[PDB]
Amino acid sequence: SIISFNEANELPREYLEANWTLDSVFEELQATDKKRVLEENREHYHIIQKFVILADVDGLMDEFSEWLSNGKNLLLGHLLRFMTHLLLFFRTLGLQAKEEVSVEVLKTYIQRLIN
Amino acid sequence: NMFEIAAPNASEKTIVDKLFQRDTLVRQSQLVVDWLESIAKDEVGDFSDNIEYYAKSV
Amino acid sequence: MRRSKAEIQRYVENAQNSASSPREKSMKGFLFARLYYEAKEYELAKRSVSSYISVQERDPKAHRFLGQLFEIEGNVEKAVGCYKRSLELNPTQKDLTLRIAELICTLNIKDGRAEYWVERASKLFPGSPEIYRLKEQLLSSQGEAGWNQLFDLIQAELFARPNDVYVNLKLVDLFLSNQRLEEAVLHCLKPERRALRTDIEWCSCVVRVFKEYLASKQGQKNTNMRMITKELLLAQCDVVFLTLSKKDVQKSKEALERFDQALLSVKQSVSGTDASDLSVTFYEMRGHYYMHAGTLLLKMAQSCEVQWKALIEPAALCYLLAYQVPKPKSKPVKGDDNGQGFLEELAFDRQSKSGHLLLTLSHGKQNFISEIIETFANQCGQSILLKFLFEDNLSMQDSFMGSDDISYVENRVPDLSELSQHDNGSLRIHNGDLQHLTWLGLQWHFLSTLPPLRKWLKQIFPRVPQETSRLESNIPESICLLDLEVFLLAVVQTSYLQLQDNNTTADPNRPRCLPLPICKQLFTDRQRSWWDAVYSLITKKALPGTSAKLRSVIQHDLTTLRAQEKHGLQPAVLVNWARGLHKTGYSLNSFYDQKEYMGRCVHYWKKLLPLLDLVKQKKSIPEPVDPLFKHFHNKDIKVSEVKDLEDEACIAFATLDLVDGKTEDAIIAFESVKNVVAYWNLALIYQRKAEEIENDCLPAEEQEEFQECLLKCKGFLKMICDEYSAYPSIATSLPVPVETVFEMLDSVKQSLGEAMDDHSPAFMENHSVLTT
Repeated sequence: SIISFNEANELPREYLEANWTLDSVFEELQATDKKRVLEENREHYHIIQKFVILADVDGLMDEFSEWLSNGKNLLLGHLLRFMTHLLLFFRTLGLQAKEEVSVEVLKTYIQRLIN
Repeated sequence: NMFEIAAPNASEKTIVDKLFQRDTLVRQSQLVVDWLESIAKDEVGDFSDNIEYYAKSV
Repeated sequence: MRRSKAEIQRYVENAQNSASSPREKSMKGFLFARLYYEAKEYELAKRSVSSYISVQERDPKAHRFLGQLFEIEGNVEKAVGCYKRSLELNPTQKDLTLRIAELICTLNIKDGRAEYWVERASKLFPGSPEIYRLKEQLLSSQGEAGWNQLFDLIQAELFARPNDVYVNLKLVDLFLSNQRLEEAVLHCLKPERRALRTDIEWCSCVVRVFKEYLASKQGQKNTNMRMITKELLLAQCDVVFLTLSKKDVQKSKEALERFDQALLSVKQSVSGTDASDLSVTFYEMRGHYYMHAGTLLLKMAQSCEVQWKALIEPAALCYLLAYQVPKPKSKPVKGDDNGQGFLEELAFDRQSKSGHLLLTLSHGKQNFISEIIETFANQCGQSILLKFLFEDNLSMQDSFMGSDDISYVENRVPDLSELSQHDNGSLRIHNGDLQHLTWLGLQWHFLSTLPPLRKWLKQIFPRVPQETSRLESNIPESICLLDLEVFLLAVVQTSYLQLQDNNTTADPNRPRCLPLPICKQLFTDRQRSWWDAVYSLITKKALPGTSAKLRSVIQHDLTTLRAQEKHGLQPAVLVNWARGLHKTGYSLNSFYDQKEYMGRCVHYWKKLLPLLDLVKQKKSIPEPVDPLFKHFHNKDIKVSEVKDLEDEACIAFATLDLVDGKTEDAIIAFESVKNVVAYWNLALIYQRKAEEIENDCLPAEEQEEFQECLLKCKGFLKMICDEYSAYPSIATSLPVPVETVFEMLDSVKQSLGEAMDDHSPAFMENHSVLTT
């Protein structure tokens, strides 16, 4: 927009004519060919952090459905309490989720409470 | 927001501060950067005092 | 840079006088084009951008800027070309793809390129009304299979989102095109349209569909035709109401004529067969038509077509007829209990609206209703109404002003209690509004009385019963009855001031409260938006995402409306608020109620004490935060009333100490200063304890102590009456008028007995009746 005669950073045309966004970060993070990063991008807390950063809803509810289908072989009482509190804070702030996943969260929370 | 001023001036810090209000992407980027810096600072712990147990001089 | 254009051009020339290099000159010209676009110079901006582009086309940002400039100017081909180039240079964007798709759809292209681009845009943006419209256009620009896939897409969109007025209209149009009148009627008779009938277009389309179905099916045959006619009457009433709410006299008259011919066609079948809920529906629809005719008359009087001196009587007659229309009857046949309940609620709402409008037309006086009943309620008035409405367009047998159901008004005046009982059932259709709240408040205030809006509040929002005594208000959801009453008082005062200011521009024959449809703005936009946000947060009308801002606004407004200890308000305004609170509270007499009211009074006096000390040294009080009051003649600075306010505060503190247990301080403050508030509170406490004692079985000693307490209360009331008769200032000093004291004396005389009192009185009933 002003002057371009001396390239301070040696970036070719493939990098000069490309507007980077936010999804490319997750794209390259999932495309990481390293086995360590590939295993870290498939656990629980890493994907939770990624979904919290991306503020997604479709993939988030899909992964929650897969978690509910798998069962309680990953979540615990403190995890369920934190998830319920986060959902309550999100509902108090703005937007909401689905009635099915909401009643499932509520029934799992009260089951853990009575346990 | 609203844009009306686009003439540049001296010192690129002013242009950076003006562009900071033009897009929130770099805003949350630098926010996450500062958050990671604070995470590293909290994870370092009492290393400043642990150094004194073996800091040299000569 | 719009401003300093001379300096901008000077800087540009100074930079060009020393600039060099082809690429540097090109980017400098691009910067100059951006500056020209900012300073509104589209021609020069486009010229410079084209000059920069000709020197090796590059930069996706420059490409999309050139595309936007071409779209602003008027080159669709170059615009879509630059958009496509920018989208191909950028790593798969969304806004550029949507713009390209919408441009191709506006240019109308039915090719694989357009199909793929629209599919990509729909995959990038889920739903989207523009995307749905483009898909509908593409599916309709085909043939039979195109119509089939368009109907399938419409059904899918309706199943995904039911609250879709555009989808409903498209489905109705497709049904009308494919001659699916039965399917259109089935889709229209759904009970989920209560939230979609808020628009005039949907209701008009429903009316047209029902009229087409009736014209296609000729007469009736089963109960389906009766239900269709009832739904058509409801939709037509909604159409007339929405046209009255809007600003279009021609559309209002057209809707009134449509409702008239619909009522005529419905009565033509009512007089034949099918005698059930159809008669009640026709009665309620005729009442609503009379109400709408009166509303249209008032609207044209406001728009200045016929003077008010010739319209204050036809509108009053219309309201009287709508109020005295035959009452709904119990018709539980055909299994329509919910329908009968809805018809009864609509009849009650129409009765309440007619009574309120008649009271506003009569203003403070009540003889106008009797005058209209005994004079204008005749065939001459009916003919005058017909001439003012339809003139000579329709006939006597076709219209209702002159023929068909005439002479049915009962000799009675709609009382405030009847109006409240009607509103209790009226507040169930579409809830209430701030306009109607101010209407009821002004109607109850212009008669030296208080509005008993507790039942109305419990009906509209069933939460938090009874006025509570709190120290702060920061809950936007659960609103307090006392705060709502204070807000209603403030809005009523603001509306009265607005009416007094606007009455100097029109005729004084206008009603005190303008109707809600034809006038929705009669106060402050701040409180209007506050009430709108409150109603949205209550009835879930706001969109999922806009709630925190409304809650913060309500919290910031209530903490200033309820006042604090030191904020910057005025002592006169605080005294007026306290007087209004006392007037609204002293009507309900109870132990805990009086305790909470005394606590609230003590809190108000403690908050006013830091502000009352500034008046002793003559200090100027700044203007308050809420601009709901004017500083002309209603609000001023207290001069010699500071001593009276301090005496009232001391009396309140003494009464609180006597209620608690500080009898020494109570008698000390009583010997210091004396007033009538302490005597009134003592009499109220004595009557309350006497009633609590009488609630149980009483032998001789308990009966004699009850008689002694009654005699003490009667002596206190006699002293109050003597003080009021010695000088006519007690009704102006105390927050409650002399009517409250008279009612208290009457209740005491009734509770004393009739001819069996063990203790003979020693006073004479002044300005009251003799019961014992």
